[PDB]
Amino acid sequence: TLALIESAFFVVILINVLKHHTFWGLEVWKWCVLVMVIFSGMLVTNWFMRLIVFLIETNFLLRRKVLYFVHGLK
Repeated sequence: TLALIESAFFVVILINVLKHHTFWGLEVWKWCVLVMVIFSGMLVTNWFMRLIVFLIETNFLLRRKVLYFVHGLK
């Protein structure tokens, strides 16, 4: 799907001469890294949320209301 293609592209995306290039008065490598981080922020947040949900499931907490609120506000 569209999400899978974006995730694969981000994974694929993730040399002194190459980094020496300057764009708009800034390092080309730094700009590319920032762009990749911005693009993959959604995937990183989704992975973190999944990990948190998995940890909570294995946790000793058993409050249905608290669990429901956490699921809603995740």
